[PDB]
This record gives sequence, structure tokens and C-alpha cells, in this order.
Amino acid sequence: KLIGHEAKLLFLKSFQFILKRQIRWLITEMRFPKEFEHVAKIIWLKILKTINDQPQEELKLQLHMTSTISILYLASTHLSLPVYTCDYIKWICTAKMPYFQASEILRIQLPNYYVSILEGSISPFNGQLYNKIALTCGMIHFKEFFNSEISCQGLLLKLVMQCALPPEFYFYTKQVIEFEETDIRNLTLWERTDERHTGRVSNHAELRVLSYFMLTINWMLSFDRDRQYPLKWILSLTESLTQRTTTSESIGRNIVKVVYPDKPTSSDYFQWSEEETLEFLKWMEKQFLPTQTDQKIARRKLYKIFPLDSTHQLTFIEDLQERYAKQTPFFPPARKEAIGRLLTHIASQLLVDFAISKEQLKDCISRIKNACLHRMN
Amino acid sequence: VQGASLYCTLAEDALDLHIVVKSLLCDTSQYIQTASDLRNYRDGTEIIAYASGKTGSVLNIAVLTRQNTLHLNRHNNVTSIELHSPIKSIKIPGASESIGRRSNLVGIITENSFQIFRIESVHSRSCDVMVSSSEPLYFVEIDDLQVVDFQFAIIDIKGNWSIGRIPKNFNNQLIDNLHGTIFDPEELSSWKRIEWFSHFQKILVFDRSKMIEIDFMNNWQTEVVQAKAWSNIRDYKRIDDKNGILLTSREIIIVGASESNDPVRRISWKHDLDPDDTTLRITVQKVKKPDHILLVAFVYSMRHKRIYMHVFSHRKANLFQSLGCSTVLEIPGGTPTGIETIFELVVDFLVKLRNSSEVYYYALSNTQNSIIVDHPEWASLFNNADEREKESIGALVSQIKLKERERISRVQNLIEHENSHDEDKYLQDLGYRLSIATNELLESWQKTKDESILSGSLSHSKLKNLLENSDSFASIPEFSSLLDQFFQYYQDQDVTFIGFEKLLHLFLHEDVPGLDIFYNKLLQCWVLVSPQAELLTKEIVKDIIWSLARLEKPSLFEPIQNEISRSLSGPYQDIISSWDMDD
Amino acid sequence: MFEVPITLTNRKFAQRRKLKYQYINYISRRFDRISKQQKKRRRERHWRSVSFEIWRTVSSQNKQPINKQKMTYHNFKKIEKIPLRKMEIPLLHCTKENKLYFQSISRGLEPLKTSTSEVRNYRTRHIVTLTDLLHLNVSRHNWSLAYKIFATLIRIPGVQIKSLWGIGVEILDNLSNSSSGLDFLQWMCQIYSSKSRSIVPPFQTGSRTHTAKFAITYLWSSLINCQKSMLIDKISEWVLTPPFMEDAEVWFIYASCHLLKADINQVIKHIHYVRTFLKICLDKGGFAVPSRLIENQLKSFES
Repeated sequence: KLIGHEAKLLFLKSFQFILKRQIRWLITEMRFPKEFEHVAKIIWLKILKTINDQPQEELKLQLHMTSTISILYLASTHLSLPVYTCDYIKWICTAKMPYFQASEILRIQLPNYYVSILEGSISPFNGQLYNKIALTCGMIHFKEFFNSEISCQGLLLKLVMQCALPPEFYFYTKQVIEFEETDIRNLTLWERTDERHTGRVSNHAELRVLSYFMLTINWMLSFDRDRQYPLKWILSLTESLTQRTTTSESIGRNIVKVVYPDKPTSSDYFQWSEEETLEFLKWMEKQFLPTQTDQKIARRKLYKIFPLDSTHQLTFIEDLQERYAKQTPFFPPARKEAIGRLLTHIASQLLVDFAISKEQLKDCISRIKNACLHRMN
Repeated sequence: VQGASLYCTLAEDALDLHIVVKSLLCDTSQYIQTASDLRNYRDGTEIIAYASGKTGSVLNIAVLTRQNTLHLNRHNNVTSIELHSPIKSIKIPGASESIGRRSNLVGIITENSFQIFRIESVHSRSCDVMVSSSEPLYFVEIDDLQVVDFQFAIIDIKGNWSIGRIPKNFNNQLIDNLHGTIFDPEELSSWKRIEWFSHFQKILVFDRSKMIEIDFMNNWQTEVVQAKAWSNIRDYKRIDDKNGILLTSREIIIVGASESNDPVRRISWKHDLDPDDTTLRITVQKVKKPDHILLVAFVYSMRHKRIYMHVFSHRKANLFQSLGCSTVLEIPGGTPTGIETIFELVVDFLVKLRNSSEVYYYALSNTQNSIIVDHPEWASLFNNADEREKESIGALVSQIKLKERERISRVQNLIEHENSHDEDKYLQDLGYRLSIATNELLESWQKTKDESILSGSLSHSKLKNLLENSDSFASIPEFSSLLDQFFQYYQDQDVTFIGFEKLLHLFLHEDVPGLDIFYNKLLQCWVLVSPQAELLTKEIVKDIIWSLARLEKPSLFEPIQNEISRSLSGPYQDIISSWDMDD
Repeated sequence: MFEVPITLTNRKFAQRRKLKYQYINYISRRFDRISKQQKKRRRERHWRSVSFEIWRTVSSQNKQPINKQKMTYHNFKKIEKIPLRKMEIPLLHCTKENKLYFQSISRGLEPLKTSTSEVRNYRTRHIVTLTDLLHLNVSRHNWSLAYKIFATLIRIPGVQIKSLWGIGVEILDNLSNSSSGLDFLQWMCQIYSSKSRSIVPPFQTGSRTHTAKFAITYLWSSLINCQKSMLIDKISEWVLTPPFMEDAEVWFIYASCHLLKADINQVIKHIHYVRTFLKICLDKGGFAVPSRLIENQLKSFES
């Protein structure tokens, strides 16, 4: 029935087909530029040419889904588009961008060795995405062939708006950024291996950006000898950040919280509310039609026994505005507490949003914090 | 149902749940058989006196230290200063039993260890608790002992048990003469358990495979009706009233207890609870009321700080019913190592969490008629130590703060000039100055045009090396018009095109048609919050529009060259596989 | 932190079950010596038990007369020493984590992490949340929402659920729309009474010998849907219909239908009828009133 030992050709066809399918969804439904597609044929072309410059009938390829997302991010980053990894994580964990299947339920029957090579390694959630984009960035070289500078400043904007920080922190963190780097940010972390143990927890540019962001908030707020930032407004900031409200975004972050590996975030689904659960089942019947894999008509009548069957919640900048106002009353050692709880909530959001670990993040911001103390002392 | 229509559909009752009241009390993968903390009230003197609620708490470096001290109760339940003792063994359960009220309110307290089995007495007066060490036995056996039960010191060591007695006060030590075993080669897990039943002088012995009753002053042994086909015995504790038995299986809360003077099983139906977790444990609290006698079942774990609660009721026709389930949570990382209990419900207990020397009193209420962060992983990241690493941070903070002042005073006058003829001159010589540099870079893109190895022309997307020309203007709409007429100007083909609006879509999460409305929305948000929000919001929309400001490689006709040419060097039928427009 | 209504993600849990029951076999084998293949796993897991209306248990009498210690340190490590190396052979074939699990359960330590807690799929996690919201809403009397949950759920291809008592009491308290608790139950019996393990305790079962909970509860609860009356010959018409002879509880249902129909020689025949089915209900594991009470109602009838 199914191919033997040269279903490399069919494998790469379901893979490439799934890629162009995803591109279709992001130019169409995400209003990308048509140039992206060509950038994708070039990158997928380079690594296709590199795996078909490889001999063995033993396949040795890993075209996991992380490779799909890896070349999408790679191409997007060459094109300097202000999309970041967390956009992809959100997009795929909310079933909008089709992902979590081989040729989703509807196709082809392949050797179960390759269906496993697809379904396996599916998760991006421990930094698998950063690691696979750096791995691809070795597989074909970032430096001469492409421009692997991240879209830094839009990430800063994304970040300040993602909190409710006043726009001064964009320039604050932008400045600490310039202070340690002078704004040079790469994509490879590659020396093909598994092995690594120092220097290289922190050289995926983004993770360092978040690290500078956190640091900035901590330093800045704990050394406003001016007293520009009230002992209270740090609390009011924490509370406007904490109040679970139903916008497209936060609903999304809940949807990602559901498939994040570690507690607490699943205790976070515990502390959600009937409308969150409802819109959840909604997204379940919508985007888990993207499922995977006589009595049949007996179940068409069996299910047909029970019926299958002024806009309320607000937009993103609406919520953003209203918490910006919820703090609009702007104009002693236990304020360190307020600094800490704010930093830890911000951290939480970053951990679920950028699919990394608690320990990963704090490793990075620890390392790069000592990397600022060292070039400051 | 059963009785209502044996006589000849919602509930009994409406829907009520769980609330907290918290307090501090005192401060100090394969797991094993342990559980080590108690508090119970007795009075020694019994010269017509009362009981004293005492704690046997545990102090750890190696867990060498056993500590006994009094508790004075109140609505605010505290302690009074501490009393202490050590042992060279690693210490496991402190247990202080109490036979129910057929008789008396009981004496003193016992512990199981790494080698040893010890039992202490106590006298007390005037806020001191002086105990005495009723003598250890390191072993006869070279065998660790699972559980102690209680005047009768009963030990269980993995698959064999012994009934024993304790000396009287002083200084002869503890002996036994009745013994047995429940050994089962094919149960690998080490925990067994002895707790007896009805006070009849008959015991219960347990392993994760089965439950054996042993009438031990005759000769009697029984394996009670299930065994080990689908679930493990998970825990068992005698729900305090003598003739009462509470057993956690996997996915079942079992209320055993006699409804005959002789020992029992109850298959009076039960509730079920849903994991594969080996680490589950249980404890009951027992509240009294006129029409019923109800029992709250706390099943807790070593994996998640959540507590899983069910409730039963004893209307003494030996009537038992069940209402509905409820579960509460608990805080950061870690999990309960000890949960111990003592028209609304109040139920109160203490918890100790995995690897946290704290002991927290909790109380739970029915209705409502009436983070202090030390995350050592982040504080170590925020407080950094030395004084020069304090004034270091402050130094950097000042550097940037005065820098920001430079930004404000700098841009201010640039804001003064809007729609001026000066800013017009600047937008002209700016726009087409940049156009000249762009053409130059396009010529040096013609010289290297035949690379055909890549399709990313070097260091492209820029203002292209004139940097002061960016900043100086300060009018978003005339700048958007500059860019629209620059894109218009370089419409001479083989040049990049990229539509911003469709990308600001990603920024504000709604359709952002104009480069201006972007500035409006940000400006509303920040005008609520900052002075010179117009200056910053303008400086940041300028910074964004620059960070994105496209000028990538020569356009769509240039990439297809390298597209096909890399689609050449590849061997022939990967080239046959390379496929556009699937379906 | 609650049970999941999905078949558990597989490989490592199954090969761990292998190591476990295989070592179990070697230890218990040598233990009976000292007291003197999917199918190997199958026999192995096999030979092992697999004032109000209390369905009482079997209490303590007619049982053994104790044992005295079998297992000292030296004697146990005697039994343990050899089967652990036999285990050293296929441990070399399993995975390092699996090997560690074998080492720890065989020391007697119990693993920190649940099967769920280490599980690792989009569609199934979504179904988990769906089903969860079903059970939650049904608990919350939110029969409208709960109904939406149920319809959207049954739509899905993914998993069959024993979860059936969940839907029995679910549609029961729902009353909302869908072909109801009785329809579901009689469906359960019609599909699963013919040839046409892990998951299964008694509250969901197969129709070789007693399917219990749902059947007896629709039985009694339907007789209470006659408590609505004062339907019966219907309920005992389809309690008459099925052969699943190990019940007797439907014999007491039957005789209860005759006592309810007995509330002239016709009423006589109904009273002789209940008199018969109470003894052909002494056929099996007894449901007993003092039953001279049953007869005393029958003499209040004999008036």
C-alpha cells in the first residue's frame, strides 16, 4: 500500500504543502506581504538543497513543525516585519494558523515512520522554537545570505503596551539596550550539537530584549530618587495589569495557558470565569474542527437526537486606554514589594506568551544582569 | 430515591462551597513511606484537670530533632515558648494517638525513625512541657518500620507486624509476644500500615495491594473483599470515632466502619476521585449538629498544592449520604507534606508544604456575612549585593535620566516647528536627499546584481546612512505624505514594496488604515498618562516607522533568479519535488 | 488536577507496565517457589480480582486465622536478589527514564509525576476542556450552557467516553432538549450487550454480567416517574425486554410494578403476581424488606 524507503519525496511534499498552506493563511488572514512567499521558497529552498545534498537512504532529516515555524520566523525576520515569536505561538495555539496535525482530518497514507516524524516534537514550549530557528540559522547561514537583525523597536512598543507602562519606558529600555549592545542583534546560536553549558543561554535576541525590559523596570523604578513613580501607582499598575478582562488578547493568552507545560498556568485556567470557559468551548468547536484522525449512520441519527444548533466585549486599544486611565491619578522600603510583584506578574505574561520556562527566563535575565553590572562596575 | 420510593430529583439542599482564613503557627523522583507532624490535646495530671492541645513538630538539618511544645487556643491560635529534643536517626512520623471515649483522655507520644522506635512520656506545669524518653529499640530486625499504632505499641515493618507494650514511667524496655506477617513478594512498594478497628482489640494491616483484618487476641485473619485488580490502597486513617474507618483508594473515598459489633466492611456506596498520582493522602474532620453528624474528607497530594474535599453525614440510623464535590488551591511551588484537622460549615486544620519549614493554620467558612513576594529566584536577580552594585545601578539610572532630559528639551523646539516653512524645507531636502542616497545604493546594487547565490542584498532596509535626517521633523501626517510620495517616486520598477497599514494591524490589533490613526490611538492612551505624551508618542511613532521603513533587496523579479538557480544546483528530483501552488 | 476523560497517551506508560508486571511475576514466582508477549502480560495482569437502602457489603466472619512473620531482611533479599537481574536484561532495552522508574518503584519509592502530569495533544486537550466545562456546567445547574457543551461534544469524532453516568445524571438534570437519559441508557444496553482491562471499574461496565449503576437507576427512577402518576407496564415492559439474567433488582422492580398496580379479581392476579416475583427475587443476592412488611401491605390489600 504505502511507500517504502523513498517516501522522502512524499514526506517533503506533505511538509512543503503544509507550509504553503500556512503562508496562504497568513497573507490572507494576517495580511502579510506577497514577498514573504518568495523569501520562504528561498529559505526552504536552501535547506531543501542542503538535505538533498545529503546522501544517506537513512533519512536523518527532522522536518518537525518547529521547522515550519522556523522558516516562517526566519523569513519574517529577514523582511524586518514586526512579528515576533509570541505572535506565532499565539497564532498556532489558538488553532487559527493550522498546525497541530499531519494533513488535518478530511488525504495521504504515508509510512508511519514519517507521520511520527511530523506529529512528534510538536511543542514549541520550552524554547524549542528559539532553538529550532537558531538550528536552521546554522543549517543555512544567516550572515551573508540574509539579514538577521530582529525588529527590536516594535517589540519594545508591543511590550510597553502589553503592560500599561507609560511611554517613557520604551525609551528607557531602548537606552539600556543601546548601553549593553549599541543595537546589534543576531540569529545564530549555532555550533551543531546538543552540547552547551556557558555563554549561550542568552543569545536569542528577543529573550535578551525581555531581560533588559524587566531589568529596566526594576532599576528605573527602584532608583527614582526623583520619586517620579509613586509608591502607589506601582500597585495600581499591578492591579490594572492583573484584572482579568475579556479582550481578544487575554482570551488568547488563556488559550495558550491551557497548553503551557508547567503549573501554575494551568491553575490559572482554574481561576477563570464562566464567560472565559464559554468562549473557550466556542473556540473548541471552531478550531478543534482542526482535529486529527450501520453504526456510523446510527451515530448521525444518534447525535442528531440532540440538537447541534450591541457587540459586548471590547477591543485591544480600548482595554489599553481604560487601564491607562485606571492609573490616571498620577499627578517606604516595602515598595520593593510592589516592584517585585509587578515584575513577577510581567514575567508570568512573558513566560506564557514567548513559550519559555521560568528557569529559562531567569537564567537569561540573571546572566545579562551580571552582563550589565560587569560593564558598569 | 432509595428510601423515598422504597416507602411508596435535585438534591437535599442548595449549593455551598469553600472559603479561607489564614495564619502563621511556627517555623523550624521516587519518594517513600513517610509523614511527620502532629498536634493533639491531652492532660497528664488527671487530678480532675483538662486536656492541653500540644504540637509534636519536627526540626531539620538532617531530620534529627523532635520538638514538643504547648498550644494555647483562642480565635487566634498561637504557641508559647519552645521545648526540644534530638535523635541521631533521620526522623519519620510523629504520632500521638487517643483511644475514643469508651474510657479516658489519653497520655503521651510516640515516633518512628531511620533505625529507631521511641516513645516519650510527659509532665507539664506553668507553660513548660517536660518529657521523658521511654526507651528506644534500634531494632531486633535490621528492618525499617512502616507505621506505629496505639497501652499497645504496635509496629509494622514491611510485611510483618508485632503487638507490644510500653514500660511504666521509669528506668528499667518495650516488649512484645504476639507477632505476624502479611508478606507479599509481588508488591514492590514498601509502605504497609497498621491501625486498628472498633477498639475491639482487633487490628487492620494494609499494603497497596490489599486490606487484612486481624483479630489478634484470638487467631483471626481476613482479606476484605477487593484486592488489587484495578486500584491501589492509597491511604487509610480511622475517622476519629472508634467504630469508623476512612480509606482512600485510587478513585474512591471509602467509608468503612462497623454496623455490627464484630468487625466490618462497608459497601454502603462511596464517591470517586480522579488520578494516577501515587502520592495521595487523606484526613477527616468531624463536625457535630442536631440532625446529622458530618465528616469532611481532605485528600491531598505531593504534586499540586490543591486540596480535594468531599463531605459525608452520620444520621445515626447508620445513615450515610454524599452531596457533591469541591476543590481548593494553594500557593507557589511545592505541595502539602502534611494536612491535619482537629446553615454553614467551619473546618480548620494545619498544612505544611514540601520543603518549607512553615506551619500554617487554616480555617474554612461557608459564606461571607460579617503576593508578599520572596521568590528567591527573582529577588536574587533584582537585589544584587554589593554597595558598588547598588550605586552602580543608581549611576546608570542617572545617566539615562539626564539623557531623557536631553531628549525632551531637544525635541521640544522641533515640536514648536510644525507645518512651518522650515519643516517644509526639511521634509523636501530630506525626502529627496534620501532619494539621492537611495539611488546611489541602487547603483551599488547594480554592480553586485549578478550574485545569484543569495537573494538578500546587503544591509538594505534603512534610512541608508544619513541618520540626522530622520529625527529633526515632527509632524506625523506630513511625514506619512513624504513616504507615500517617496514610494510614489521610486515606482520605477525592480524595487521593494511593502504596505505598512496591514502590519500596524499586528501592533494595535485592529485595522490601522493610516500611519496617522496609529499615532492618534497611541496618543489617546498615553495622553491619559504622561506629560509630553505628544512629544514621546511622536518620537516613538517616528522610531517605529523608521525601524520598519522598508528598503530590502531588489524586488520580486530579482529573487526568482536565485530561486531557480538554487533550484538548479540541487539534484534533479528534489528539483522535481520543489512545488509551487499546491491546491 | 481532575481526572481526564481521554485514553491516556501511550508508549512509556505501557512499557513501564511491562517492566512492572514482569518483575512482579519474577518475585511472586520465586516466592511461591520458596513456600513450596502481550499474552504473558495478559495472564499476568489477569489472575487477580479485576434505616436506609444501603446495598450492604460482605462483613467479617468465616475468614482465616492469621500468619506470623514471613519476611526478614535476609529472607526477603533472598527472594529479591535474582529476579532483579533478570530485570537487568530488558531494562537494557527500555528507555533511561523508564529504567529509572523501574529502579524507583522496585526500591519502593512512588513516582512524583502523574501520567497526566507528564502526558504531551491539541485536539485532546481541547476535548478535555470541553468535557470539563460540560461536567462543571451540569454541576452548576446551567442546563442551557451545559446543553450547548453536550451537543458540541457529541459532535466530535474524538473519544468514546464511559463518562456515561456523567451524561445520565447530566441529561437527567438538564431536561433541556436532547433525547434523554433513558434514551442514552437503553442505547448503552442496545449497543453494548453483544460481541458486536485498564479503564473499567464497576460504574461503567459490559453486558456479560452486571452492568449496574445506570440500569438500576433508570429502573428505580422510572418507577419514581410513576410516583409522578399516583408508564409502569412500559418500564417493566423494557425491563421485561432485556436478557441480562444476573439482576434480581429488576425482579424487585417487577414486583414493585405489581404492588404499584395493586395500589377486582384482576387486582387479585396482580397481588399473586408480586407474591411470585418476590420469591423469584429471592433467586439472587437479596433485596429484602423484612418482606413480611411487603406481605402486610399485601394484606392491607387483601382487605
